Amino acid sequence: ELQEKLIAVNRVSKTVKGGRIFSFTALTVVGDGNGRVGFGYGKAREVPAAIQKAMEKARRNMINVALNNGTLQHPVKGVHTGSRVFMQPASEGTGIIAGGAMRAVLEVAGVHNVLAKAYGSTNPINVVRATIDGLENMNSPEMVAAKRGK
Amino acid sequence: ARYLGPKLKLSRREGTDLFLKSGVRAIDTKCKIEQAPGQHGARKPRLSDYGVQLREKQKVRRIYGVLERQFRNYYKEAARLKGNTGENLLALLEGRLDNVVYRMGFGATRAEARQLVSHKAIMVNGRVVNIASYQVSPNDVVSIREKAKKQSRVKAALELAEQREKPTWLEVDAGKMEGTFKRKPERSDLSADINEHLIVELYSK
Amino acid sequence: MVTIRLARHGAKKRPFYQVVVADSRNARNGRFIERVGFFNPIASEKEEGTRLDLDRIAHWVGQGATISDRVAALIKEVNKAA
Amino acid sequence: ATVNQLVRKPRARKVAKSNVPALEACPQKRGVCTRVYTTTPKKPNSALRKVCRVRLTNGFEVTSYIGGEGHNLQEHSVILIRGGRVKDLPGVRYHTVRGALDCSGVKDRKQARSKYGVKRPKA
Amino acid sequence: KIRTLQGRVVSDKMEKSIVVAIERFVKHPIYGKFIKRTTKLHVHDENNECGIGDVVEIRECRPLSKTKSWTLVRVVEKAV
Amino acid sequence: SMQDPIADMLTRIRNGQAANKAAVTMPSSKLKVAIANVLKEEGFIEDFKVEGDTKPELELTLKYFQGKAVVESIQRVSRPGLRIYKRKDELPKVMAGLGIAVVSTSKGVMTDRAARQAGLGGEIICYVA
RNA sequence: CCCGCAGAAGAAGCACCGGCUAACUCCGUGCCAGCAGCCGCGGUAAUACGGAGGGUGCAAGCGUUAAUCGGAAUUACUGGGCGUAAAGCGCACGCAGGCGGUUUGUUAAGUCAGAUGUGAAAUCCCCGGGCUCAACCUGGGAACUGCAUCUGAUACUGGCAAG
RNA sequence: UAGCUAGUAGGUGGGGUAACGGCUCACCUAGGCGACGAUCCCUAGCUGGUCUGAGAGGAUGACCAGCCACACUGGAACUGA
Repeated sequence: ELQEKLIAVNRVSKTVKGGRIFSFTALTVVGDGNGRVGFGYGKAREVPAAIQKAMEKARRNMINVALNNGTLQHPVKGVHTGSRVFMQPASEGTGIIAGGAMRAVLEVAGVHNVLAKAYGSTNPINVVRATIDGLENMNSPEMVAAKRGK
Repeated sequence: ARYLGPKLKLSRREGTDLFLKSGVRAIDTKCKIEQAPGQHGARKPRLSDYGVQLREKQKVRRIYGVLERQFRNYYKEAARLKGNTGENLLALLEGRLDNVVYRMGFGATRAEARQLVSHKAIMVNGRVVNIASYQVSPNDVVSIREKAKKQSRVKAALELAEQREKPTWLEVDAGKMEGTFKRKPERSDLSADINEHLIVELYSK
Repeated sequence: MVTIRLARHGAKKRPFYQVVVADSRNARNGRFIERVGFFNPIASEKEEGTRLDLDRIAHWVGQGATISDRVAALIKEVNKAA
Repeated sequence: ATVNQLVRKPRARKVAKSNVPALEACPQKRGVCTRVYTTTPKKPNSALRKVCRVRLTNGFEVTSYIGGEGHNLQEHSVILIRGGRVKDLPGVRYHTVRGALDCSGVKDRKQARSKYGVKRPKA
Repeated sequence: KIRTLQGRVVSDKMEKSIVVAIERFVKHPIYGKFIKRTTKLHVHDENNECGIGDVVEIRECRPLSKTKSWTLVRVVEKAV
Repeated sequence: SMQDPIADMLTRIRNGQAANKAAVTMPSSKLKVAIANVLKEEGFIEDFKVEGDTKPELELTLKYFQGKAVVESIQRVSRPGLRIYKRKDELPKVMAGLGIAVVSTSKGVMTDRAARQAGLGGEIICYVA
């Protein structure tokens, strides 16, 4: 099973020889609640095709997150194009205390106990890239022990 | 202040059945469930992220009949206790004397249960308590006063109570009409579809 | 002068008293030297209406601290109950 | 930004001034309502807005908006004003309270009544 | 032996009395840097036994004059 | 280096790791050797070796799990300009215990776990992770 | 406080419903009247203005104004920047100041550790207890993240000495 | 606001005080404070606390408790522990 959810959609335009034509972009995140998430960004002349193109973009480009138990291994930082996010693990029963694209990425990826904030520009494309980036760089004790000690 | 409006229209906005109109007639044959309760009932109810948190918080309140000030206080206390806040909150809601009288059968609806509690006709450990939000603890003894054991409504409420599922966490006697709060119900034996995490997200900002 | 007197606390019509060692010129429940027990007048079956911890009262009387009449009555009661 | 630079002169937290100066942190003030007129707003909106020029008890002379659907104010009447500006011509940041002193609740008003000073119709 | 602040003379021009600055290395409350703070302090030496730059121990005493409540204990470094 | 030779050594380590260098060198100090001991006993480097008598040189040997360096971050914490001292009950967990803090205790230079064990804090040299 | 007495009998409002923001239709009006926190709305509809009907939220209250912190990482210690967005002095030299390669020794100022004394009570927090419950009251505790003093440590910073 | 200060800073004696002390006086010395902000101007009772904030902080100091200061304004004493 893969959770789906749209983040945002807007109505980019382009000035043509005569008037000005229109498109739509949609940003979607896909995951399974077991530490895999991916985002997608499709453009189309109409919203539903933009959303679908986004969803197939998102079902490829799935990463692996090394979750702990529904929360994060350790506090993690992410940046992308002037968008800095901070996630840290929480206690059980603490929800997804997260913002916009933060909440959606953390949800579909299978996190339940996070404590997140986004600092720079909160443009969803960039905050979702920042969040995915932070999550994919997270270390669990297994690989850190593997890479250095026991 | 309670809520004194039409009971079913409150359930139809929430969609699901709320047990606040209880008896023989088995609603959707009472009156027109599953249209939100107004001139645009047929209109599509698709609603936002904040709308679903709001809808379930509203539904929990409508079940127990708690207003927003007490419900907020319940959340504060549950979020202060140790353990997950959502089941803390449901347990606080289910330890309410209003509710316990309902769930022990005697008391047809939680508003009739509250009608009983308020009217000096319930004893907790052998003395009259008429606060609906009174917290029952493990091993109180909730019982109808003798002066009100001859009341016909409590006797009638009892029969339509074993058709309702009887909670495990409390044990009641119908002959000598009297019960016993055994333990704080767990989330699991609270037979419901409450999604308490959207509630805790609602007040968490 | 040092007197052992009752400082009236609690709520309205539900008095609670702190047994306080104090300089007699202060306000009743103002600046004090030491708390030596408490007295709960409205406690009938309600348990522990009076704790005094009489070693400190003994110490302060041995230094010329006077007792109020109510504290003296409370000391008799605690001694008799013993 | 260097730690010496911050030790030597620390960060000055900028102070933001109130945009209702004449109140002076009083939630309302009493004014004298020297003149009433109907001024014209910014280029996008076309209407005549009921405004009065009012002298507060604290000496400020200031411009107030008589909101609502109707009017009774005059050239000396004593009114009460509260904060909140209108996207009107620069200088309007006060808002007469209808029903508070010499002002009256607007007539035949039946929704948002408490904001116009109109009392509940006996029905 | 009570506290014995240990400082360095900075002026010997009042007769029978010196001025002694004490360096303390304190952590800045907000910025967390360790700064240097000075405490100049009029001290009494009866015998004019001190010269500028000397490093001296002082102790606290009763007030000897207006702004003079410390007295000399030793000279630890008769630096010239 | 010119004023902070310990941020020099950490800068060399992370620059050589991002350069996929096998070994870095720097002029040695005895505290450089102390921190190098902490690292190579925590598995963050392979080895080191100080050669030279009038001009010793510390020869750190970097360590890659595959094509990725073992150290992700190594940041100087107490610097000349902020010295950082922690009491043993406020010693820092670096990446939730998955990375070390090397502290300077009055019983030598140890890791953060070792210090909070032996119940003594000290000056926080760096965070490795 | 308890008991009796009738009798549903004596006991609901206020804001909002374009987006942010839960909740929409019709009439009226026609860039007027008006609204507005922002975006903005109104020139025949206009879910945005007035009335209605409906709905939402809160409820003996509900809105508005003021004010403080938050959101604001928007003075950034934690936690920001300076090529072009605001921002490297026109350029040096230089005192104070800040910072300071390496190895010993010493000291023990910083630092760290232990102790002790103090850190009023109340408040806050935890576990209880009493008020029919709650608020409130209260018992015990913890906390008071500090200050001082003594004993110890000596990696690091400082001092002093020698390189 | 960059200099400020002649009981000004210190010292010897008198005196005074419950007490130490430029507290006062006579003489002597010529200092003292200041860029680690003196002086001057402005504002302000201080604290436990309160509010807000994840925190660090900000903002506050109503009630209650502790300390200060005042009692029409300005002087002054007396009496008295």
